[PDB]
Amino acid sequence: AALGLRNPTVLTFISLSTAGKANSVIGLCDDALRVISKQRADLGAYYNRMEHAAKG
Amino acid sequence: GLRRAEQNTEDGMSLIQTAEGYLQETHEIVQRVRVLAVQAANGIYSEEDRQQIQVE
Repeated sequence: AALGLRNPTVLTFISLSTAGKANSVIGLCDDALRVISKQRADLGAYYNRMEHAAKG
Repeated sequence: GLRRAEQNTEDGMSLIQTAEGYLQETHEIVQRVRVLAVQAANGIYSEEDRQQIQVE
């Protein structure tokens, strides 16, 4: 739901049965990976944060 | 008193050494942001990347 692959309310997900929808999914994947990469950059900050806290 | 005076100078050495233990921690953090900065002055980064860098 938070990625954009499936509709959170309608409970249906993206189909690739046609060529036109595929190039629209390309943008979603860039957004979905943008969502994931941001969170991992968050956790990477958390992971680095503890080491600075732990060493002191 | 001189025996008492000796101990306080020893305790004072502890407190001084303690604070400098924290100052070491901050300098490691500040120099990390400093090196984090010079990578963000590069010209091949998209807006999401410099936004992700900012989070850390």
